[PDB]
Amino acid sequence: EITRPPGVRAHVGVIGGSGLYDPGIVENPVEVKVSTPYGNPSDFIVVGDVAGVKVAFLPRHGRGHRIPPHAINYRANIWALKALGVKWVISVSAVGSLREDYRPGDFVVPDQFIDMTKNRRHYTFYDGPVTVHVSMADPFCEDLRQRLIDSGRRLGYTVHERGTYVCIEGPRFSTRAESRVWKDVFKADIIGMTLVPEINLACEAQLCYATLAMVTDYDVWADRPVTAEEVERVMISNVERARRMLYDVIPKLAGEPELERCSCCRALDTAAI
Amino acid sequence: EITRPPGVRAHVGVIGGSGLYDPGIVENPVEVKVSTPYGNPSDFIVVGDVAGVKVAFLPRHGRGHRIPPHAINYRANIWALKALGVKWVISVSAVGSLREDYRPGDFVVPDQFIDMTKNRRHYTFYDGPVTVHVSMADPFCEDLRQRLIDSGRRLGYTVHERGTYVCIEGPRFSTRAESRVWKDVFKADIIGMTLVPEINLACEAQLCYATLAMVTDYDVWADRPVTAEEVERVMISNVERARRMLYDVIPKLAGEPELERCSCCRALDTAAI
Amino acid sequence: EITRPPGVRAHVGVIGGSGLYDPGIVENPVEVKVSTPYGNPSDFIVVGDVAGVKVAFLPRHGRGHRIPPHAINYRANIWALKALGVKWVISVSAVGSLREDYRPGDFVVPDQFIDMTKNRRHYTFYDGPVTVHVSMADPFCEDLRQRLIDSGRRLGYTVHERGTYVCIEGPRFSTRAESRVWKDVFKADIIGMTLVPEINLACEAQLCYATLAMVTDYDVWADRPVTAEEVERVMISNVERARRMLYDVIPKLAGEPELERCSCCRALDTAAI
Ligand SMILES: CSC[C@H]1O[C@@H](n2cnc3c(N)ncnc32)[C@H](O)[C@@H]1O
Ligand SMILES: CSC[C@H]1O[C@@H](n2cnc3c(N)ncnc32)[C@H](O)[C@@H]1O
Ligand SMILES: CSC[C@H]1O[C@@H](n2cnc3c(N)ncnc32)[C@H](O)[C@@H]1O
Repeated sequence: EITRPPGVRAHVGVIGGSGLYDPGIVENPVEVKVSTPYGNPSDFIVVGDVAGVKVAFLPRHGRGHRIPPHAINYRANIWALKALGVKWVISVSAVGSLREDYRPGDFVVPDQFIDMTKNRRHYTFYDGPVTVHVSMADPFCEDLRQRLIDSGRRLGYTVHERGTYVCIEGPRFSTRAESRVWKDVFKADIIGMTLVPEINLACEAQLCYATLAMVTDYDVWADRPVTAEEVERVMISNVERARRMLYDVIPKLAGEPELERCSCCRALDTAAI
Repeated sequence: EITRPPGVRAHVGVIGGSGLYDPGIVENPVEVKVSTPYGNPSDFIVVGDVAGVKVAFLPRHGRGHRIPPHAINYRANIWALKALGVKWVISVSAVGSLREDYRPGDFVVPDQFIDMTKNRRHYTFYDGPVTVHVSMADPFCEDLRQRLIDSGRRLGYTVHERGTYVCIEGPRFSTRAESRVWKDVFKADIIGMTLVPEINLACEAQLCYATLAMVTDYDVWADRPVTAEEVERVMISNVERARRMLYDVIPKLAGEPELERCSCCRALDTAAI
Repeated sequence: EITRPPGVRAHVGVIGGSGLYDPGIVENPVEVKVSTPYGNPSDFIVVGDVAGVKVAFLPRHGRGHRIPPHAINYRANIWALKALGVKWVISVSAVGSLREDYRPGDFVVPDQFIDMTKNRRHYTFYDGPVTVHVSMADPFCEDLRQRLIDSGRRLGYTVHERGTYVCIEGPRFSTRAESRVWKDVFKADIIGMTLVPEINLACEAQLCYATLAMVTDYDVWADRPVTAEEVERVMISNVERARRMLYDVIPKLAGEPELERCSCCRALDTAAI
């Protein structure tokens, strides 16, 4: 509703995860405060231009990685992006791998998820009196997924074209027994802590949201179990590749998502009672 | 404790789910306010007669479906019914099916459940100093289950005589990856959002509680994934069949549940320390 | 920070579970109040001597079993023990068995866990601005596990040397359908309600924590499902065996945990960003 400075708008949102605290990519950056009914977003939103397209960047953990996954104000974050007018949201995330062939340094563009969080407090914007139950059979925006895959291929990076993300609560990493369940029983491919309820809220807000995930580790399955320092080090080492992909894809997002390839773009039509 | 009007009592409770906001079935209806230590129940409770048996009706979502599953005051709802003196509780619910032969329009009388909720805040009435751990191996009241099955058969409707209900958090529906876990890994039969913690609280209150579920959809497994509008439309289309079953069964509930076929009727005897 | 009386310190902590409300074991007991940023621990901590080693005893449920698993102030409990200077923490717990050969009366020293809680509110001490993600691949302290096993063997008791503990929310026990998932799908060995987030917090506080579990029941798999009264009766019947093990092991804990056999002893080195 109210922004400071007033009148700011953007077309593409980028939510940065681990290792991605500054835009890097935007020209003419302005830091913006956006009012939300839920209090503060993770940080200021930075708005600027990438080759003529207006981009809003939000670090989900805040500058300096001040906010762990369970403490993020997901409602405020998504409300703020919607309020600026964005239609496309690219999430950049660090994930662990549960399979040998999804190697550290590879990108993954997931197509499914399993929610094993428990402590996120709000999993929706809609608490009544209008009851909303969005369909999320195909939870990610296909239009954006396909563009991410294409960019990665063009630039010569390895991009796995599907994957099931298991979202765990944290902040601790999984035990060996848990990780065996995720891998062998649920047949998940990658694991992270931040996707839910971010994706749920993006869908309810009728945004075209997709995740560009970077594999940073093999969970508990290597000679060395994952540590936080390893994840951070691998993301910071590879952030330049993520930046190059963003520069490639963002100018192609000048238009609007195709309705037929955006499962959530009209989510509320059939979902509200 | 206090009711307005004062002195109202009932013997059978009916909790209405999706599509069932008005009693329809009761004669001489009075709307009743029942004090609870937990604040407001979902709506007024309507008390009236069905062939000489006093019935209390509560729409779990409120009139007009104002309250989504995660926001329902389950403690207030069950406390209010207990306070009016009910011994039997029939829950009417919309569920999805995870198997081909449980078809939209069929009734199911489940015998088991798996709780995959996360955000319901209170899963018990007992927070100390008396610690209560009720056994729920067989969570539904067999006496009532059998009467529901019998009524359905007599009226010529399809009633599946068992089923495992997986209760998910919502309000979003399942992803395809989640639904595969519910179906193929957990081997659940039907899926819904409202059973837990309603059933837990009913058991702790020593009520004979059973669910009459109506299949409204096949989850994510049909050419079209479930939508909220579909569920509502199917329930409203079939509400008359649910009403006929209630009219048949309620007069047979004039007495008391048989202790040997009511797992929760003396739950507190062995459960409290 | 502040204790009353002032200046009290201890080297070994014992957290008592079901049936273990009084130390029994300590000489020269003093009841101590320990300030925490999270309010009251479950009860006074009792500090005393066992053969020259200072021991702090805390009943997790409080004296008289006043606090159910979901209502325990886990943060306060672990903070209070850390504040007194303890390096070793022995947890004594009642568990159910999901396998025929883990029989009521047997001890188990688990090596893994699966967290299926949902309502514990805080799963960490670290909510920002320093983000902490501890590795818990091997969640228990091996040094202490091995000493517990050794003591049990020396005293002639049956001690199972490994096991996966599934932690459920409660306070109700599992349905038959849930218990089949824990046993047949997750391949867990034992089940309880109190391990999480106690273990998570112990690890973050860099303590050497292990569980000595006593099997009290076979969950839903016997002619009689578990009841709370059965669990309490079996623990109180066997508490003397648990006491004998504590007297044997505590004097051997005069020193410090071996770093190479204490996965959490330097947890924060790699975990904090
Ligand atoms: C900076 S370390 C913490 C971050 O690592 C991400 N992540 C990376 N690898 C894993 C893993 N194996 N399991 C869970 N989350 C992980 C999570 O989303 C979290 O925000
Ligand atoms: C009116 S649409 C929402 C309701 O649908 C019910 N329900 C119907 N089908 C499903 C399904 N496939 N998954 C989950 N809940 C469902 C839930 O209990 C919820 O209150
Ligand atoms: C005194 S009865 C309740 C206690 O029993 C323990 N427990 C014993 N058997 C089981 C079981 N089968 N399932 C869950 N918890 C159990 C739990 O940790 C809880 O604190």
